[PDB]
Amino acid sequence: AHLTPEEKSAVTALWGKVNVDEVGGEALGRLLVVYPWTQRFFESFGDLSTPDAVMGNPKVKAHGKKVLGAFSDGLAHLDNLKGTFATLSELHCDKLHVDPENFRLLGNVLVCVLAHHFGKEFTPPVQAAYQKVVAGVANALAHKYH
Amino acid sequence: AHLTPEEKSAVTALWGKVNVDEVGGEALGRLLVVYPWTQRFFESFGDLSTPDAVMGNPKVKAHGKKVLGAFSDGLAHLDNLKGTFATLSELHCDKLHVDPENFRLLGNVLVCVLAHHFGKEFTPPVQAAYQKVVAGVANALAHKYH
Amino acid sequence: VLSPADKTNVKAAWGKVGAHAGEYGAEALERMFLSFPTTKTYFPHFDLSHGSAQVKGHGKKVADALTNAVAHVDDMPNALSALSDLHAHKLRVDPVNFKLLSHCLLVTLAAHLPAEFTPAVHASLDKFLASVSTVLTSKYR
Amino acid sequence: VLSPADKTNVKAAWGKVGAHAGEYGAEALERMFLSFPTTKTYFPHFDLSHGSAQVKGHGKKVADALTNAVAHVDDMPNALSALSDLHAHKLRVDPVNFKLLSHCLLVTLAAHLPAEFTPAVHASLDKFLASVSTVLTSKYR
Ligand code: HEM
Ligand code: HEM
Ligand code: HEM
Ligand code: HEM
Repeated sequence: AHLTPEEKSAVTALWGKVNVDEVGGEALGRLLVVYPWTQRFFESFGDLSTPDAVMGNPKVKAHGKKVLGAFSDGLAHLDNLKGTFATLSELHCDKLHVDPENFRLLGNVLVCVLAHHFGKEFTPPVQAAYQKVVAGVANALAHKYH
Repeated sequence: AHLTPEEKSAVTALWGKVNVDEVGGEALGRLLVVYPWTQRFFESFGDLSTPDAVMGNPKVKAHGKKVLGAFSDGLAHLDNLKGTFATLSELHCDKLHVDPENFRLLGNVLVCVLAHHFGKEFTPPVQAAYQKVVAGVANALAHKYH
Repeated sequence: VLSPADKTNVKAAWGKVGAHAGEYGAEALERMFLSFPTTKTYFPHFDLSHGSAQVKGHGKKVADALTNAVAHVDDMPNALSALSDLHAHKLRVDPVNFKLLSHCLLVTLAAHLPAEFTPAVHASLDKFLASVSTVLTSKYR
Repeated sequence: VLSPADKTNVKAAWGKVGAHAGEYGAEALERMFLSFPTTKTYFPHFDLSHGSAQVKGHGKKVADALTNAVAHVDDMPNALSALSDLHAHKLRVDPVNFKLLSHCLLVTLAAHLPAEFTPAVHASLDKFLASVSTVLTSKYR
């Protein structure tokens, strides 16, 4: 990986406390609110007009859960992120046409959400370990683009 | 870096036509003119007051020579850029304190210089190959930062 | 901020482009698609083969927009208003991609204006493209 | 562009920061140094260890400038003029780094303002920091 033992323990520990369903929904909703251009991928999700609409949308909540669950799987294979995300990398490129820059934005919003959710437990060193992961995942997903 | 053989050859071929000293001075001078903040490392070089002064500064030219000479040697090791640039990576971080963003800027200026120098011979596919090389070198030089 | 000297530089270089603006616009796009393949994610509906009418047509519209901006270099916000609306509300291109096309336009100009692509003009064009990019991205949020 | 709702959000959130602005400035720097080690190249002369008074002192200055910016949200360029001069002509920090500190400031705020850090406020703060960043880098070239 990119991560250190101190950093893997850091990552793994915090992740045990995350409610994937809840965090996923928050992370995707915030992406759509903070960087509205990202809404171009979700025209069929319904009302995305205001922050409250975005945040309460069931389809956003559903999708967020899907994304973070896949994200969680990668946490189990921190040593082979590329192998792990190969199929999804190809899917996002070939069928979905998602600019990989979106993976980077989501990673940053996720960090924001963890800090918001965990407060003082989300210390500078823990953040640093999560920044490495998020960058790693984004790189893994962009890997099969062509 | 992800260069097919086709690409390595397109790189090697054009490079054989380069006057390293000349291109080196041009690229460094243009970096200093186009992105003036990069001048921060070179106050001991004297007069950088105008484009003309930069382009004509003997120290700028000598430094460009040195930088492009190392670049040039790296082209012989396209397959092991990281190993080839490891010590230089460490020096740039530990002793010179150079933000790796500067390597990316230089890489882009280098491409503009080659395009200017080669005209029509610098085709879209040839650019694509050099883009990969310049990204590769930048990554190799930033690799040991901590 | 474009200085007076910058505006002079841009008008000079762009002038030289003249009637080739559209062909140069097409070449810059092809250079971008090849060098930065992630940019293709915004053109899945296009035939991106070399010399396709779609790319040539698009390159022309891009070049026309740039000419418009040079013409009204003192009032870009107003001159590119409609285009800034289109990009912000419909196209929704991540802002990172503007820097990639800008670089490819610079390379294209460099390859075609041997005499005019001096360090000073290079600097001015870079700033000009950054300015256009800023205006086109202005209404994103 | 900062909308009236954006200005209100920023003034409310920053209001709550209140006397802690200095502490949060230091924490954001700490987060920055650890998360994005390339940023350390600008402070070779500092003791960057956890608890360093140099970082604490610098944190306070950054925070005070932000407070100044909040107070002068309609007249940022003038309020931040000396600072724009300093970054452009002396410090010469690559513009890329501003986005890294901004993200770290956001994380720091999130970690300290559970209640206030709503999605709407998060969006306003991000726009505000981008605005400050733009101003600070306005005179680079
Ligand atoms: C953390 C990074 C991400 C992961 C792990 C991830 C994972 C997934 C998964 C597991 C699916 C469902 C695949 C299936 O249908 O079998 C999916 C679909 C999708 N993802 Fe991603 N995703 C990520 C980020 C993003 C981002 C940032 C965007 C755009 C902003 C995006 C856009 C989409 C879209 C549009 C779909 C299709 C949903 C539908 O069928 O309506 N994803 N993703
Ligand atoms: C392709 C990218 C680059 C390569 C291959 C490279 C290579 C080198 C080499 C071979 C040296 C001499 C090392 C020694 O003293 O043994 C050097 C020194 C140095 N480089 Fe880099 N360099 C690159 C980019 C840059 C950039 C973009 C900057 C700043 C804008 C920079 C700043 C410096 C400085 C300040 C020195 C010390 C000069 C002196 O002591 O005279 N380099 N570099
Ligand atoms: C200098 C920067 C740019 C300029 C001046 C520009 C200008 C234009 C113009 C004039 C149009 C046509 C509008 C119409 O048909 O009414 C357009 C459309 C479009 N642009 Fe932008 N553009 C720029 C950057 C970008 C970038 C960087 C991308 C993506 C990487 C992009 C993606 C698109 C797309 C997808 C369309 C729609 C094409 C179609 O469906 O025909 N643009 N742009
Ligand atoms: C929101 C963005 C920023 C603000 C408001 C800000 C503000 C300030 C202030 C108020 C000072 C002290 C000026 C004085 O001594 O009179 C300063 C200095 C400095 N800043 Fe910036 N800054 C910002 C971003 C950055 C970034 C991103 C970096 C680099 C990663 C940076 C690097 C420095 C350095 C190296 C100094 C001089 C420190 C010293 O020697 O004590 N700044 N900044």
